[PDB]
Amino acid sequence: MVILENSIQNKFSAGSYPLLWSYAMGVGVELENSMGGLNFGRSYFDPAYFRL
Amino acid sequence: ATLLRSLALFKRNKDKPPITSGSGGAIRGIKHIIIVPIPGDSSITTRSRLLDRLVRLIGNPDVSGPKLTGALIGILSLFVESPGQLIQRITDDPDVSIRLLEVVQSDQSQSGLTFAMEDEADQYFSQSRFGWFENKEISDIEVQDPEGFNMILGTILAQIWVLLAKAVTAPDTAADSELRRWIKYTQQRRVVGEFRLERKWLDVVRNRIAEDLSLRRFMVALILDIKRTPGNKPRIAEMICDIDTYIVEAGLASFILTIKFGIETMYPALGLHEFAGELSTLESLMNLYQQMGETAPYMVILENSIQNKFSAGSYPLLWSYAMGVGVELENSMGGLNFGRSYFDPAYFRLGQEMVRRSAGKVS
Amino acid sequence: ATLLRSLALFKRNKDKPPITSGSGGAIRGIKHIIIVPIPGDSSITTRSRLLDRLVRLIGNPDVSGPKLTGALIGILSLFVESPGQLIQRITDDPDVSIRLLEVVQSDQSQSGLTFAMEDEADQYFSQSRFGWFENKEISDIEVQDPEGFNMILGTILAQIWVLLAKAVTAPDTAADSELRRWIKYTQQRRVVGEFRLERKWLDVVRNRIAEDLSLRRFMVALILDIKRTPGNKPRIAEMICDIDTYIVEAGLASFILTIKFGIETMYPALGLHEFAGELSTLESLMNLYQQMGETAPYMVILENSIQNKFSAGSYPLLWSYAMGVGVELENSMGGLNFGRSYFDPAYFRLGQEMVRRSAGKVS
RNA sequence: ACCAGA
RNA sequence: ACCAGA
RNA sequence: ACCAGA
RNA sequence: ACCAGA
RNA sequence: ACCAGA
Repeated sequence: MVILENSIQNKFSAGSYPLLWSYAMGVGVELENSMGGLNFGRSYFDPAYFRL
Repeated sequence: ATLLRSLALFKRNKDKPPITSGSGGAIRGIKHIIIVPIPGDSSITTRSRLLDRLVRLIGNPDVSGPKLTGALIGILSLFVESPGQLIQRITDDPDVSIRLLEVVQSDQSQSGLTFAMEDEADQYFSQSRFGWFENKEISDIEVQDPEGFNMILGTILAQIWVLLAKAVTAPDTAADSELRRWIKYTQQRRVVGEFRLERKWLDVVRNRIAEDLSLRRFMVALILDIKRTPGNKPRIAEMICDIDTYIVEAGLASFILTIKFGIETMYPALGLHEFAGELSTLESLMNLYQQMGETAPYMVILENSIQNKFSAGSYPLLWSYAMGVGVELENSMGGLNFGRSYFDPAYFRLGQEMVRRSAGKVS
Repeated sequence: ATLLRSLALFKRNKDKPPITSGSGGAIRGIKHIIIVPIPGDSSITTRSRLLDRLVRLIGNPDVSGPKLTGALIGILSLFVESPGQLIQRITDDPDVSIRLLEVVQSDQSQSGLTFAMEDEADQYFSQSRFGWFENKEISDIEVQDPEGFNMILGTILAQIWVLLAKAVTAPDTAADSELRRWIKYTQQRRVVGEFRLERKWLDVVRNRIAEDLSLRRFMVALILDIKRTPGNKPRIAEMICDIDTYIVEAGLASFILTIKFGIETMYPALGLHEFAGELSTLESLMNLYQQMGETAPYMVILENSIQNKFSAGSYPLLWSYAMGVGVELENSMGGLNFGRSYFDPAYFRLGQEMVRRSAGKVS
């Protein structure tokens, strides 16, 4: 949907769930080495749940 | 227990949309001829010349109400084959009669365009107060390739459709928000980054979309026609339905955020009896929202009479609780202005208190 | 006996860490772009050249606040594969935004390094006031083998991490103590003994670690990341966690030595009633110390607000008793400066008296 | 805030 | 209301 | 929008 | 009516 | 009969 770049990939964006996404980046970068290279820079990050 | 279902039916009739088709036809207003210059002929070249002579028409302090709305309806539908059967397909506005005129290119006219009336077109299309691009080294944006015009028109439309998102809700403080969408369509390679129309061109259009109502009814009702297109949409039309995620529910966030923070979190401060009557007049507004159909996220863009019913004044206590839950959870809710004459901050402080008490307090 | 548990709960709430996550996001300060020159590419050769051009960058009176902190964060993370995903892994400082730039080697540039901006790097990296090694026969420390650079970088880091131990507590009188750790890592064959950076290079860094706070938050929070590494740590990282035993609790020794000498010896002069209230506000500081987690031995290195609570001014009598027990037992406690405006030497002399009375006096 | 700590 | 509190 | 994936 | 939303 | 209600 984002290769075809349709309008419905705005709906799967992490901005609609900005807290539970940051929690999953906190679980994510602590578990795998591979998640350390993922850039997650957004204007809704809220790092208090990333640290949680 | 006969009072309970007699109470719930009482709120499913006074909070019900009125049945229609009772007017025989004596409500229709006095009409108003508007002038929408549609692209002339099959060829790509004249519709790029039409876009060029009609963007700088808008950046002009001498254009009127109808001439500007017809200029915008003229460029918001250049992205289709035969725009004439799109305007009369979309416009069901009762206060505006489309009299749309074909524009063909010429080498006799001054502007380069005649009407299919050779010099009469020059009074239709024609320095520090003319709105134009920010890189004002640009003189003309007339091109001859189809994919060139497809990217220039997609650039001009993508910064007129983002105006609609908060032309009527936050008109003045929309300059910082709409730039963040211009940055979005630049790194997606949707638009070209060079052809950014300036602050003064967009403030003509944003003031126009705010001040008349038949332009918004055209902008809403073609978005609703973009959504119904089943297959792969054309790429400017996909972009309009992509901008649409910022235009939907824009002005209902005293109701959407009341659902998102007051209802869906389910703190123990919803079993208060003072909310128990206001969870039912918010339950009936969720029944009413989905039976209004696909025109329901645009009720304050279209500015109909039913957006007074979704106002937070009908649930002034449970709304304030949800602003208290809201501004304590997100950084983004700190910028929301909620200044109303029914605020009651004792439940706003009760809304913040349920979040702070339930910090590490898994249910 | 209802006053007793009402008293103990009174001291387990005013001496309690405040609950958090109440700020929506409107506390975050104005940011500050810092420049951390990360090593460029997989190859060992450019990160030895980066270390060479960035050690002598620090020994320079013309470097600023941010340029020096970004130089130190640039060299304190050269010991890992891909230092770029370490800086953005560690830094949760709200006052500093890392803008880290890759540095690749070149033969075109003057210094030998460009940015992945060929000559713009030469104004980034560039005699009696340039800080450098004590054996200043050295010109360059660029090497080409991996185990050579692993021992040179381990030598440079082992005398920057020992600066952190008392950069903020005893900054001036740290010159004799930090040499005793340099002697420790020389006979362990951890470092090379030749490459001792001089007094004037380290006094740039020790003054820097003292005067800004976001450098210490990077130095602390990577130490806390070294500890979490489960298996055999890499050998420079093992050395940093080896230096760490001198950095922990550094500035809490009016509290650690109060526990060690006042509490744990258990002389009969703890059943004084004047201490009975101050053994409970020291019991609650031991409950508070272990529920702050792994950031608790660094509370005065990080200089947070909770190290005012572990101060000896809240227990000014039982602390002085423990300085009296302390300086009478060890030779090493004779060098400790305890000069405070709450000393009360009548309990310091009572602290020494319990040691002298209990000389051969097995309990 | 200040000691000693292979 | 009043002290001391890296 | 960004990681890793015989 | 006002926030954030690849 | 009296309020508030983009």
